[PDB]
Amino acid sequence: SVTSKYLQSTFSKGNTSHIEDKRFIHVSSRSHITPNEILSLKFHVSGSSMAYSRMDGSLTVWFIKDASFDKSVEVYIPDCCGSDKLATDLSWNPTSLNQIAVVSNSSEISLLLINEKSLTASKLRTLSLGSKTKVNTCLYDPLGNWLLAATKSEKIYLFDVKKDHSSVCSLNISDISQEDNDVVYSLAWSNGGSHIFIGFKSGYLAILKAKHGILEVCTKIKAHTGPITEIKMDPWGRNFITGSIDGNCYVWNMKSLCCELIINDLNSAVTTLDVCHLGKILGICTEDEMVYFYDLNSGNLLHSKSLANYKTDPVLKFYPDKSWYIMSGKNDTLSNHFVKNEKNLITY
Amino acid sequence: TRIDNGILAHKPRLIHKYKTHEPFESLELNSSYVFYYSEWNSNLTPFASVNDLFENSHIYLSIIGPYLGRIPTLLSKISRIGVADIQKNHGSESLHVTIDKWIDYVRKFIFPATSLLQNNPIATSEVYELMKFFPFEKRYFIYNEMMTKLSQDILPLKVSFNKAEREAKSILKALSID
Amino acid sequence: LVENSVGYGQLVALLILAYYDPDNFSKVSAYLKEIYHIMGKYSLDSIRTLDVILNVSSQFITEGYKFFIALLRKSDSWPSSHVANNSNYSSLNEGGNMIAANIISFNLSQYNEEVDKENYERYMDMCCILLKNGFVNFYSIWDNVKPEMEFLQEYIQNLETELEEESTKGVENPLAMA
Amino acid sequence: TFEHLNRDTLRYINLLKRLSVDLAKQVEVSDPSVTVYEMDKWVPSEKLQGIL
Amino acid sequence: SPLLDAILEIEENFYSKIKMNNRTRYSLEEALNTEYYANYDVMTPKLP
Amino acid sequence: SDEKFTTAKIDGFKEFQNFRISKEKIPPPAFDETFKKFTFIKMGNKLI
Repeated sequence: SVTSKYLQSTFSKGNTSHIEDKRFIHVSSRSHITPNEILSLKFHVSGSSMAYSRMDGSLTVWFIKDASFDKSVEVYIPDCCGSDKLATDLSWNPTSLNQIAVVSNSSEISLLLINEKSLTASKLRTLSLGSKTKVNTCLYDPLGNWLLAATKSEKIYLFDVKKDHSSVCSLNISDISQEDNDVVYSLAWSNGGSHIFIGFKSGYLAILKAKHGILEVCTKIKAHTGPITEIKMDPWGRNFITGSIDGNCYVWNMKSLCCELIINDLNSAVTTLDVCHLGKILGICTEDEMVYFYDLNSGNLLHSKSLANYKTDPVLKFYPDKSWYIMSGKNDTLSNHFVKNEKNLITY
Repeated sequence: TRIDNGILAHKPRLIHKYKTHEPFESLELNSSYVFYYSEWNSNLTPFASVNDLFENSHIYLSIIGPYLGRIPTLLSKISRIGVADIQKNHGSESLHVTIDKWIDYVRKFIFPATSLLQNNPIATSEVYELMKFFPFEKRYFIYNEMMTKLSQDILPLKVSFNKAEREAKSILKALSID
Repeated sequence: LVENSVGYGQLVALLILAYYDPDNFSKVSAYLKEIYHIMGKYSLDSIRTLDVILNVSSQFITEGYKFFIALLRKSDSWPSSHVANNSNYSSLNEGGNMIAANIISFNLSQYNEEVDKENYERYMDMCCILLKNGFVNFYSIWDNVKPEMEFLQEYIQNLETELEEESTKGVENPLAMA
Repeated sequence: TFEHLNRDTLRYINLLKRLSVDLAKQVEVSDPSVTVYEMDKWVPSEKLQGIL
Repeated sequence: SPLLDAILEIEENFYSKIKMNNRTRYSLEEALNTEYYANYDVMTPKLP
Repeated sequence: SDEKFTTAKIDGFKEFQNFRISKEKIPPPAFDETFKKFTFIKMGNKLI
């Protein structure tokens, strides 16, 4: 019951700060409009940086140095990756401390090294592929050993990041799916780059081996009856969580690959999910503008809330180095959460 | 991973091991609990061949009865064993023998169990992924027998069927365009 | 216990020592000789002293079970010429040490006060350990614990009827009723 | 003499596991593969062990 | 009365010595690692 | 336990007068190791 009180305190009068971004001051001036979006938001591994990209085209990055974003510098940058094209996915390159990979639904993958002394985001390199190929998702092996780039259909590329991003291998999606017109919806890496977990739209789930740089199909299981939205992994490495649009959220055992626990209070589709860095609490953002916080070990609801028709598409992410979580606010504005006197659950 | 003096540094996570009286292992947020009597599995020998699985099913599963459904994972494990055993000899001439034998097995031990589940689709998906290999005549035989003779004349199955039926009617009275 | 206080005092204190000794495993024989010397000096009984050993042993059973079982294995309160089997259908009721069976079947039926409700778990676990190394045969314990077979069958018939009725008839869950 | 010998024996046995005092347990592991550490299998360096 | 008083004072000194040893060791082993966060509850003796 | 043993002795140790030592000869159980048969009706029911 300690975790329930902790979450309640994290939802209190204080212990909360508004992330002061461009959209925040925009709403402050125009309220005291059509909300663009938040395409994606992804931390650095060491828990001391953050990056995200709205629909306008501008990607913000913060260098966390304070709790309530007091002394946190902010490198705002205009619509990068072209003037017409906007960013859709980014990976933070766990190898170094500054590099970033960004994709813009085009045939060009941009590698930019963000600098903190100035506000200059200088394009370091651009990678290109076949002219028709339209990739939109990039990923980094959590050890910084492989890079993955995926299309909505009929292309999957793996580069070796060590040897100057030499194109290592590729694969046609129709060889992985073997169904009628499947479109990969979400990808994820295993803890320590050894396997790639892919969730198609027709419902299937595939596990590809990427040991020595040669992709191969290990297995395919008919997990869900609708498109798979998100795929997350437990940090301890014992189970991986699958959330779908048919209203189900399962947790699969890693050693044996069989369903072990099911979330049953759900009655709506899932838009995203996330699990804390301690592998203890599981946050589900359903489609009825509502968030839930479940317990991983037992599987019973321990906290609920209600978005109340503010920023229809929400986002949730748990810090990789503290028990804090960034959650969307009212009008596409981010809202930090903390307790200001508890860095981790154990200290509580 | 942590950034010290402006350089990355990796470390492993540290956990400790406690011994308790609860049988199922767990990991409560910093430390792992285990059953103390660590040689409880000394008197038992695992299976070596599917034939032994039959021979010992006839003892343990005939006791657990229709309550096998209380543990879904066993359904999945046995069904995947069946699928792999049928796939192993797709070429050979004796495939119909193994098909008949697994038909009898699924009729007598697994299907009554899967009739007991509670809002757990994936387990039934697995059992049907095994069932897909039979002639459809046999699937209709099993389904109809389960409907007519085993819903009645068996208590926990009857309870589960009546609960499901009442719940289905309750939902059916409340279907709307809204 | 209150009849020869000094006596039991020594014994039970000694017992604690054995569980707090790092080399306790290689000094079994010295402990048995000490306990016999004491039981001789102040004329303790055999029954009550077996009970005193069982209690403060069950208190440490978790992580003491190795030394505990070695101790009982070398003491002359161990049935050596008619050891029970407990792993063979034809011998679930032959052999054992019937005095230990009496004391155990007794201590397992005291769940009325408030203090024993928190130690029943450890005591049952110690008996379950003893009940597979052949110290006592199973049926000698089964036939003599509290709930008689007739009261069990009555509770079973009640549960059967209540379940069958609540299944077939069913019950209306009040949502806004009354 | 026998009484002294009995009392000294209890102190010595008590003074082993029950009242023992042990090392700090600072931990650093060379193999990158080890991603989780038991924290009880930590031992002191072989050079220090000989001195102890 | 005074007999029990003295004996309990002595037992208090005993357990105080034990707890002081364990607490100092745990504080050091905790401040010497990244994310140890030792468990102060359990105190059962263990061989060094 | 001492209180329970005292109150048990009070009644004259009658609680140990009844013990019910079993004297049967236990035979090895028999397990049905056969599967049921299938009727002539290939499909489910006569009509189909």
